[PDB]
Amino acid sequence: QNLKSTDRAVQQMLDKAKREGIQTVWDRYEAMKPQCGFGETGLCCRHCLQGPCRINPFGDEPKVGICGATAEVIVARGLDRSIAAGAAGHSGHAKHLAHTLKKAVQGKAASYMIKDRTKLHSIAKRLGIPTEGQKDEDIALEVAKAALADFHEKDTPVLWVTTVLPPSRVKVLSAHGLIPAGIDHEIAEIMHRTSMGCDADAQNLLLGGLRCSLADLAGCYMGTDLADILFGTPAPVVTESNLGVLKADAVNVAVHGHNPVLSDIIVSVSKEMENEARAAGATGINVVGICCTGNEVLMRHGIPACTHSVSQEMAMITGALDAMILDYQCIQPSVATIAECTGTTVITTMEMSKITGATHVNFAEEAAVENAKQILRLAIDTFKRRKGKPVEIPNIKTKVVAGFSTEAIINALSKLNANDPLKPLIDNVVNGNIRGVCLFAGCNNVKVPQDQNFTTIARKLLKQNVLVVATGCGAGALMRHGFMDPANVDELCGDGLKAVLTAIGEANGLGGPLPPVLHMGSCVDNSRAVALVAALANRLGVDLDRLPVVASAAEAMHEKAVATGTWAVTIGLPTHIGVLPPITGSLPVTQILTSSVKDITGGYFIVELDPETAADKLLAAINERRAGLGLPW
Amino acid sequence: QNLKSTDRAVQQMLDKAKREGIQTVWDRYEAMKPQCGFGETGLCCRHCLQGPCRINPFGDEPKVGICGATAEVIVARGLDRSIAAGAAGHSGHAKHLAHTLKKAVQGKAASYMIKDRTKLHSIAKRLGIPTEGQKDEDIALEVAKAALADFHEKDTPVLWVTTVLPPSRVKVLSAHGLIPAGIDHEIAEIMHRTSMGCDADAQNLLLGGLRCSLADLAGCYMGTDLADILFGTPAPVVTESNLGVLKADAVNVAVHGHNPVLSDIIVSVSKEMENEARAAGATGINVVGICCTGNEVLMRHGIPACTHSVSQEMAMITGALDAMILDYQCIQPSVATIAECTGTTVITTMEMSKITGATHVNFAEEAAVENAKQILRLAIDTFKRRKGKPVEIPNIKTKVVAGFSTEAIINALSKLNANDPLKPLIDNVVNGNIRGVCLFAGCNNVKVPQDQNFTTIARKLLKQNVLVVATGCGAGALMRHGFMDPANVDELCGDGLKAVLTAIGEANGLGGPLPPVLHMGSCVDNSRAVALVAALANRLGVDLDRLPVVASAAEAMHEKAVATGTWAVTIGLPTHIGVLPPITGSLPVTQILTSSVKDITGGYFIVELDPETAADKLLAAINERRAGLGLPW
Ligand code: SF4
Ligand code: SF4
Ligand code: FES
Ligand code: FES
Ligand SMILES: [Fe+2]
Ligand SMILES: [Fe+2]
Repeated sequence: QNLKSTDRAVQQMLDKAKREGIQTVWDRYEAMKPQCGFGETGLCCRHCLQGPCRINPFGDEPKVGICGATAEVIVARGLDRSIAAGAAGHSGHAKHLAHTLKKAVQGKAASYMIKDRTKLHSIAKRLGIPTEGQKDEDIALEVAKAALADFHEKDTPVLWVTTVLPPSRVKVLSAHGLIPAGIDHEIAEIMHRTSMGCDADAQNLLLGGLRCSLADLAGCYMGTDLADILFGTPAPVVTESNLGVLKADAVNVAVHGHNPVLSDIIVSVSKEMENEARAAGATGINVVGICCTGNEVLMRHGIPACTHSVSQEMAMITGALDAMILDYQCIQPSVATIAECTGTTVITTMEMSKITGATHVNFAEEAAVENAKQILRLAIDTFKRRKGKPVEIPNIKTKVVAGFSTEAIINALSKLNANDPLKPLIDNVVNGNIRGVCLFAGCNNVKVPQDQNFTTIARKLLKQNVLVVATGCGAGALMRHGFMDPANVDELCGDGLKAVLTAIGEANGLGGPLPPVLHMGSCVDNSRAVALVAALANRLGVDLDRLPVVASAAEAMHEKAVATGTWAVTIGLPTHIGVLPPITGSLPVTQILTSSVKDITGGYFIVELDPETAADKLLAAINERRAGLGLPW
Repeated sequence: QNLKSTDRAVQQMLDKAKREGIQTVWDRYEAMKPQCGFGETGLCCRHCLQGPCRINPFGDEPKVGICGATAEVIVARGLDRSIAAGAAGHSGHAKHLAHTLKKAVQGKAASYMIKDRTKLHSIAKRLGIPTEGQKDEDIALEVAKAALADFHEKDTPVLWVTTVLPPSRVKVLSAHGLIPAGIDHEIAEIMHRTSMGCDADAQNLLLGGLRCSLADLAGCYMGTDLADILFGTPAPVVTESNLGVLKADAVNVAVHGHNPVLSDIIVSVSKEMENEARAAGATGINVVGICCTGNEVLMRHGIPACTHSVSQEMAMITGALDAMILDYQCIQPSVATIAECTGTTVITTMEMSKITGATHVNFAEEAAVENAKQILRLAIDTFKRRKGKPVEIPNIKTKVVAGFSTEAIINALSKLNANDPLKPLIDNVVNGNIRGVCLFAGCNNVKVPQDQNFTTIARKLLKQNVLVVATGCGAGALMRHGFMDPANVDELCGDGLKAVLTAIGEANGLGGPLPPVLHMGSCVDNSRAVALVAALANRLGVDLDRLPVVASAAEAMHEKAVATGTWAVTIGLPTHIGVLPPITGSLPVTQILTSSVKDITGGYFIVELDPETAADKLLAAINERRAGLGLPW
């Protein structure tokens, strides 16, 4: 099973699924092999009904599409559509939160309120919205209308791009025509230009993709901004992760998906229903996280993380998961059929994301508490049914310190230098105690033994004194293998990095270091890492493509991950991807994305499936950036 | 060659291309066979990097996607994305025209003006915009801002849906949640819901597709509305079609693509440059049309149509095509490589639609006349080079009567009944002289011998007294085979239909009938057919799904055609498609689209590749509608 996942609790559930004859994601993978090489390489097109068109990577015909589309065009068009799909997901989440905030401050949704008024005012100031003498509710209404305006064309560009990146970066992007005009505008323009008989020049197509990737960035940054207003900005928290956070004696309820608009309410209401759950013979309601909605309540409330991404079915295989409460994105639709075998009540809550065989509870912000109780009573009913059934919860969990929003990181640093908080970080970059910064991001992927790339690469970088930050299911991978436990600093970290982590931790009254890896939140919270990196750029007076900062989507899967890797390149970062995107069928596209884009944005992709080699390549990238700054390396 | 195209001028150019070794669309098709059956059936998914996933139509594994997506989900998600792509194209065209109108009335683009102020005021009234005491420029500014607002969410739904369909139809659609909230909003929501781990219920997915198809309808109707304001509403015109409209002695310039914003200006400026073209030894500039931008200048100015869709390369093979002026959509990118062999200057003009190897002239509405001269001087230079080269223009053309906008049709009818113009049409439906109405729409497709389905089905329907209207490359197919020539009424038409066509024609002072088929314009001008059909619904007090009206996308290709077929179903029409869409891999999806959707919208798809069988099925559909109205059939 270790060839499937390096997570020992997942291995145990894989053995249980095997002997119970429950098909898993890995079984469905094996049944798909060998996979189609045309699609793997990107040399397939179904953009009109003359297709499917495919092109032989090598050999004889077919060499070209029926309409005359070249391999270069076909590959670029497919990639563009994946970027637009990802942008649509992140920005649909953000749009949902914009409407929730508008409703909250119009008196239409009383379960929701402004919890972070400091963040509200700072966002308003960044956007140019006056706050002087204005009521919070009116400021928030203006912030929500600005969020919504950024979806369409108007007399300004997308402000959740142009107000979050340094002016020098905006200038470079504007010169190349890369600043988005409107989030949904760009998504639709991608779909138009990539339809049959439209754009057919690889460079032109790919510049459109870079622009649409900044619409994805805008959606991420908007989603984080609005979620912090509504639910509070994360601060350091301590909790646990992996399947052993489930409890046989409790009603186990997993929140799974992306949008905390629901999950945050579930957390509160589950507290109120403790007695209504004890009367059923439970000890309480034990809310646990899966995927990014789990990260959201982990960062804000310390809710323990059950599992992530590719291994989500394994939470059900324990037999102890009484409900799985779903919104949208990254939910394997298999959970609906597995639920029959495992006794789990699967519940969907969003109109545009249903699964045949699941129970649907329409959620409306106006009824949030009402809906939460309806959902949690179905969970309690399910716990009652498994009275006296054995369960198999692996007794495996890690300790997790998290909650490192950019504000939290700056506050932590400010204990060392109160009026120039970024300076102690920069000081230790210059003196070599911190070699550079690596963000791990994105998914797991069934093609890669689960977590293997994240942990192999992180170990090499930590030993070389790289400051490692993580989000999404990259944060999930590292947390489940001990990388968010300060007890593991001595083992994992180079002496320079250990010295900094200990200095900061002890100055925040800890008697111990910060954890080896800093958890910066959900996938939309990749925007927090952008906030930190742009704040360092502004303090140093240099653009992001001169900083010793890199990113790794080490086991990417979702179209969202492709969009996010692309905006990391577009804002100036060397960006590793550890699974093959469908680009190898065109050398000219590959050369643009891994080489000549450097001349446009300063970032570039590093496509590398071997994780030891990837770690070497990321270190070289960091160290080239150090050299360009005149720093030893 | 008759197995490739039924167009004899295309057959002649196919022989020339063969002996010159110029590869064509049909050669590239043959080189693609056998095509992938997974993609043909819709049983392939590449929506994340765990894929490609495919499902065997029959047999053993694979049976399901890696994430657990069923055949039903995979097929519905692929279809939804095609609908969103089509909507993006039609509505991107409309958006372009909204910005052009705004610029024109702000004094930013003096080559453009309000040419149809009656249409402007009628549109304003339909939208609820006051006109009483307001300047035209201010009315138009309000109309353009309303067009742009319909792309995003706001306090009203998409008005280019809710103000163009009868209230009873809107009510049915609203009850099912099918009215779009915003055009780009719906496109983006499609892309989100169809991404990995989101919507996974075939009915839910397909209802989203129906809603997005009405966003495509809104884009079409907006594009027609704005283009009529700017360039004039079509009235009856007489011209010619097919390759023989090219002239060896002239500078032949083809306008190709979709948006008339450019082409309309080319037509005017080419008139001004006649002398500058005679000085080069031409007789003049001979502007000809390809695809829908050709239809646009055909409908408004009588510009002759050179060719359409699948046969576009053949215009270049004559050797006499000095320039091909491109905007976007439905342009085979092969034209750029063929141009080297044929001496043709291929010019692109829109930033989001370039072709490697073409010459790019950035077009800006503010410089329109300037750009037009630059482009037309490159054309003249190319004519000079082919001095003394032989050309092979097939001496094959048809006569074409066209320009039947809905206003033109109503005015024609009003000669028989001035104050109740729709009544003579309804009278002849009731008495059987007109059996019903069929709209032919959409493309040609290399899978189908060119034009064969359109002409086979049209002949059967005309002999049965069906009133046939056509747009796009369906209009192109029929015009090139004589169906727009009144001289062919006796041969083609049933006695009842001939009697009506003659009665109307003679009352419009013609001494002859209307043509056998009424050309209603470009693809966006399918909206004109909706205007006519909704006007008949309102006069009769019944919804569209009780009228004896059907549609046929007899040789569909483009994602736009899929979107348009879907909104034809959604507004209540039996809708034939004559090529296989990628749905046969899921029986449940097929049954929804061809059967149970009747219970939702009253329309339905008729998937039928044999054209004689298709004509029978369309007649049965018409005659079932007649019976439901109590009419003989
Ligand atoms: S757009 Fe061109 S390459 Fe793609 S399926 Fe259609 S003919 Fe083939
Ligand atoms: S979304 Fe599911 S079916 Fe599609 S490629 Fe990814 S794993 Fe396969
Ligand atoms: S030929 Fe396999 S992805 Fe299309
Ligand atoms: S397996 Fe051929 S279209 Fe994907
Ligand atoms: Fe996520
Ligand atoms: Fe068209």
